[PDB]
Amino acid sequence: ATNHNLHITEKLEVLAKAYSVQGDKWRALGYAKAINALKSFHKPVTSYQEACSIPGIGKRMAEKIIEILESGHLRKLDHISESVPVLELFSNIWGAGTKTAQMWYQQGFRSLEDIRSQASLTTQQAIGLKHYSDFLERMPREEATEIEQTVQKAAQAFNSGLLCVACGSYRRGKATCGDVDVLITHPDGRSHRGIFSRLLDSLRQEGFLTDDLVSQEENGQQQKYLGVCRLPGPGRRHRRLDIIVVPYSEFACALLYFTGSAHFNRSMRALAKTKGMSLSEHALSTAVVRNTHGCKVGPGRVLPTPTEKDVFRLLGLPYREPAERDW
DNA sequence: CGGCAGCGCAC
DNA sequence: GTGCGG
DNA sequence: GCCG
Ligand SMILES: C[As](C)(=O)[O-]
Ligand SMILES: [Cl-]
Ligand code: NA
Ligand code: NA
Ligand code: NA
Repeated sequence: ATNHNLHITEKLEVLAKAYSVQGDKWRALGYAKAINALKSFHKPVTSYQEACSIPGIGKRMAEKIIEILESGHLRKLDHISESVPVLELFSNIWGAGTKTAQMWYQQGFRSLEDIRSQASLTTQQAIGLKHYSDFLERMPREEATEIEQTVQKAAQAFNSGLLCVACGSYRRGKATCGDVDVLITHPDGRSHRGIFSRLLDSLRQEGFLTDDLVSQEENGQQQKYLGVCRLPGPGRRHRRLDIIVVPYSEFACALLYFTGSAHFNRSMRALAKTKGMSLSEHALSTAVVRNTHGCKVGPGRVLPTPTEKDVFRLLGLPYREPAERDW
């Protein structure tokens, strides 16, 4: 759906990113929601009244929208800190957010070279830095597919009945992907256990995993690995690879969560809430039990969901294909 | 105004 | 406990 | 930033 408000959304995106790299996460979020509404409007917004009719756009946002529409410029951009470009440069490093970016800037650092030379780095950030270029580029989905295949092959060597699926933008059908999330489980509900570790050993021993960002993360019965891989062959770049092993009873919700997008997941939690339910990568549950003070005193009951559609059904929603989950 | 999810990790 | 990314 |  062509954007009939590009000259607007463009300027709005610049201001958004600026708030984002400076810590104003919520304000940046608000902008993002309005920016999406605009991109997909059935016509170029021509009035402040029209703008306000679109959910996600309030008085403040309409003000700016109409200013750009009529004047062609956004005065606020003219007051955006000189630091923004550098804060964005530094935050492009995996492991460094706004606080770290700000710290570096205040220490006089300006280039990725200053960072490499005089900045204190965490293990993750150091890895993020030497793979700056590689990590900044989105890979063709074909490469994501080879990466998924590499993991699945090494995994089925331990148990042929294991189920492996690449999620993220890749599962949403995007031509290119920023990383790869391989979700693994087993239909028998139990044989996924004792797979995670030896799967990582195997992949390391075959030279596929080049660096670890988080070797192991335990979230309930989910085991997650955040790392870096590089397919065999010359000319291959290093890529962000995540591996998640979950028990079959949480497969659908894990699938839903890791497929995203982040905006989709957020809209689904909001909906679940209105129905008195909660949604996580673990399950769809009835809302938690809380005392008079309004505080969790007892967990909700998990509502079984064998497949993704079971999740939509219980939320009273029509199923949406992965391809239609950008928002 | 408070909520916009909750999480586990490195540090 | 904070920063960060999923 | 927006929403209720
Ligand atoms: C427009 As209102 C009720 O969010 O202040
Ligand atoms: Cl499913
Ligand atoms: Na970053
Ligand atoms: Na506020
Ligand atoms: Na977060």
